[PDB]
Amino acid sequence: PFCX
Amino acid sequence: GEVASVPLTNYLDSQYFGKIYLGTPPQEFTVLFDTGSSDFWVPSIYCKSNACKNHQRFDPRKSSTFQNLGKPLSIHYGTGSMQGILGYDTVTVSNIVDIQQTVGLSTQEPGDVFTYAEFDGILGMAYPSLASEYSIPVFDNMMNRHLVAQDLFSVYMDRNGQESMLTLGAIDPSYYTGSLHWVPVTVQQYWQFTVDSVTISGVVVACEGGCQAILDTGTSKLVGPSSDILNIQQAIGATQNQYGEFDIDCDNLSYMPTVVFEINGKMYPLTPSAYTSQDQGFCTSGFQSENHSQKWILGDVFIREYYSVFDRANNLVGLAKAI
Repeated sequence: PFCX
Repeated sequence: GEVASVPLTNYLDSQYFGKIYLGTPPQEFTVLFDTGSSDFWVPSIYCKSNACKNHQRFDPRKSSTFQNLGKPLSIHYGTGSMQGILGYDTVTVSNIVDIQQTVGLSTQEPGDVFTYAEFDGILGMAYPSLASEYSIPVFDNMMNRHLVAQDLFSVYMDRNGQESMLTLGAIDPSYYTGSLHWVPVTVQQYWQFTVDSVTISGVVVACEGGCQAILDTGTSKLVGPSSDILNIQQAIGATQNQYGEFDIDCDNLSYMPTVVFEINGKMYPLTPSAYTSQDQGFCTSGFQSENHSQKWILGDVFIREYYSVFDRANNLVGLAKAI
């Protein structure tokens, strides 16, 4: 997972 | 005054990006629409990071409406980093042409976060207060220029044969079931709002007293503070992995609980199917803890379940059962  | 439909593309439920065009002639970019940031950047020809040569790079020279701002851009997400130069140009988001829009031109995107990313740049959708100096968030330029029917944008999300959708100026009721429940945004920076509590069979596992959460399309999971997410991973059935992580037994969904987010007196359950991502045999938790703690981030895991509407006009977040 990516966390903008 | 107009409305715009941005088809969102879904990569492995972790990235949602739509197409956008920058300058004249229009140059095409995919951009993740991120409600957890306020800067719009795209790779540009000044960037020689691997992430830049393997993605589409804007060429301001090829664009006549491009206007150099000169002011640097540098953004740190929780996952990723970009440095850029600020400029102006025409962004076409669908059928809404957003004239004289501040857009970051990436200069360096160190690390591999964007490198193996499906999309080129990010289009922040948070409040102006989160936007870099000199930079005006895209939806903000839209509202000031009154190019949106209403100062609202809505997000729907997920998979196969498939059609996620970002709508600007409007809400598409065909993307949700039931009624939209409006949660007031407490702190205008993030799409932050209060979550009354997190329950597992009426029992609060986390978020006791209330906690602050932000609706963030650019966050893939459901992030919460360490301790709380721990108590959730154990309350569900998860285990910690053997090369770091938390795993869920895929055959065990039926026996696992529903994690209900209470938001404004209304219940937002996340079934074991929603909070569990399967990789054909291997299921992991869609719950991610934050190295530190404090704010809960409701990512595409929650968003996939709940059609979210971000109302700038009234500083509301409308939540409804995704179709």
